[PDB]
Amino acid sequence: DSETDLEALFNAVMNPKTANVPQTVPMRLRKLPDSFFKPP
Amino acid sequence: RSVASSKLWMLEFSAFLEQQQDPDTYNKHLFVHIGLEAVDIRQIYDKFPEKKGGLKDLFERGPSNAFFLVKFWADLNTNGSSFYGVSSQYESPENMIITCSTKVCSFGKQVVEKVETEYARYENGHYSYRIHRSPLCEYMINFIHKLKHLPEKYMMNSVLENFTILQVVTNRDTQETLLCIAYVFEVSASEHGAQHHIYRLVKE
Ligand SMILES: CCCCCCCCCCCCCC(=O)O
Repeated sequence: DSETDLEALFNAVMNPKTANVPQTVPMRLRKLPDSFFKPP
Repeated sequence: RSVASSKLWMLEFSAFLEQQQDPDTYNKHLFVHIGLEAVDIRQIYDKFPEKKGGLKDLFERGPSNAFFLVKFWADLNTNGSSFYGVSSQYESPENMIITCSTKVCSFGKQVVEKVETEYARYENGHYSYRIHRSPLCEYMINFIHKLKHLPEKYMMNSVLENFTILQVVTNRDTQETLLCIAYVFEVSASEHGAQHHIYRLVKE
């Protein structure tokens, strides 16, 4: 089971071998407008 | 009037770090500032609180024209004498007592809620509401510090995938949703600094 706390959040990115947070669909792969990822 | 329902318009929103150099000298850095395409709300429900009072419940209850999604590109390029704050300004044709609830969310779970009550000031036939220099909570200050200490920009964006803010502004007496604003974040790379896109949240 995963943890959802602050250290775990940054740990998951810094030390991915010990990551234990929920898995999700990247925003870029969702049904969102093109402008969402292109800033003005 | 972008972030505006039938009853309330948010004219200004800014989160900032103010540093007191000396008694007469202050340096202010803006992290994000506001001063419309549609997004299917179902695409973002997972990033926000569920159950009664959560985003889906609020959206279903309406009005539909009160719901917005703001994508911020945040400017993190900044350095005892620090104040982290948020200021916002609103206008309404009505004199209401409003409550502004700000929820910081991580992997769709509420981590903290700030609740502020604001009363109206008459202004040229309409009414103004201002949340002036609301202190940024310790969690947010710590989050910014941790983000900045990450070695890579792609890492910051990775963390930000699962960090959101939900702002719900309510008529206190009636509990009508006046504005509900979902905030999503990336780091700014632009030379101009912080940027944003504002979207209308729709049912499909
Ligand atoms: C990527 C995070 C840095 C961008 C600055 C965060 C934006 C602040 C939004 C207002 C949230 C206020 C919540 C609180 O501390 O009470």
